[PDB]
Amino acid sequence: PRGSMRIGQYQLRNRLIAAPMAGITDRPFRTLCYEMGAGLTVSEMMDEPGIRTVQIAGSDPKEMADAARINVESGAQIIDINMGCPAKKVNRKLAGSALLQYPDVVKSILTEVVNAVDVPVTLKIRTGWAPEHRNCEEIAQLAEDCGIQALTIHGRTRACLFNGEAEYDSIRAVKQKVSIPVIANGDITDPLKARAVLDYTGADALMIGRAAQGRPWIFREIQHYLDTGELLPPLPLAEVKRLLCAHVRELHDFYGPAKGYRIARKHVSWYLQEHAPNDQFRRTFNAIEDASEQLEALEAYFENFA
Ligand SMILES: Cc1cc2nc3c(=O)[nH]c(=O)nc-3n(C[C@H](O)[C@H](O)[C@H](O)COP(=O)(O)O)c2cc1C
Repeated sequence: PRGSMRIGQYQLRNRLIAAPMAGITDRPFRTLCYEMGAGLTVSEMMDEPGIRTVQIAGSDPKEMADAARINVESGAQIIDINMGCPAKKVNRKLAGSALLQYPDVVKSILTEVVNAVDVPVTLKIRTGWAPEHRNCEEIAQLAEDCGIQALTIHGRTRACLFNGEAEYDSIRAVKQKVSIPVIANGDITDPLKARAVLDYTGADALMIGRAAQGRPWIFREIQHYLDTGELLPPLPLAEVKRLLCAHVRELHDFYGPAKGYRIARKHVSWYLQEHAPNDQFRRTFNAIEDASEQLEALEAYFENFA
């Protein structure tokens, strides 16, 4: 790392960011990601792990600037701007990558949010609105001019949704044009892909989303390879059990055993969706309606491999 990764005055411990994911990234999950190797975790706008990064979404420059102010007063150290989501509505208005079609609304939101807070302001985007409309370099150059201190690019256009494959050509081109740190994002699913994307794009950091849902330990696995060129062995079934059971217990404190078992069901189904999707345990665990039974059924499944 050439002097590590830095967002303003903040130097990150590593070049691995846990992607913001509305509904998924709760305080328990983000904390688990950070404990598992994430250099930074991003949360939703209205006592967190590492540097407190809160992402704001919306379409009105003034409303955006207020959300930035309210969340900094609430403890946010870094404010991020969502200009990436492909079907995001905020206060009934089209936000996210919808904003990428209009560089004038982009210019206005970035200017207003940057001069509202005395905190580093970052931007999360997409290639453009459609494959014919990739304005990636334009939006990156403008973000830098508005005072943005880091830029994340998911390698898909708004139209792409979650289809096909992410591309790193746009990311590579932006990094060569812009002076601010660029974060590569989209389909970074293992350490080898991560190294390949970092090498091709020349990016300052990597952002991983969906691959952390059923494998939160992927952050240390990717960091280890980037650092040493050596792979960490797969986490044995006993260590997985310890981590998943310590997490479901934490999900029974936060929100209580009433709403908790419902969340622990979500977070366990992500692990199950990745390590055993067409399984007998998946259907039976989702049927459970008691918090103590969930922990009992969880250690029952992991003991069959012992
Ligand atoms: C369920 C879900 C929720 C998401 N929510 C947000 C969000 O609130 N803000 C945002 O910028 N991106 C959001 N994303 C985009 C992720 O950051 C996205 O997965 C990442 O940008 C690229 O894909 P990856 O998971 O392969 O890294 C979301 C994605 C998913 C699948």
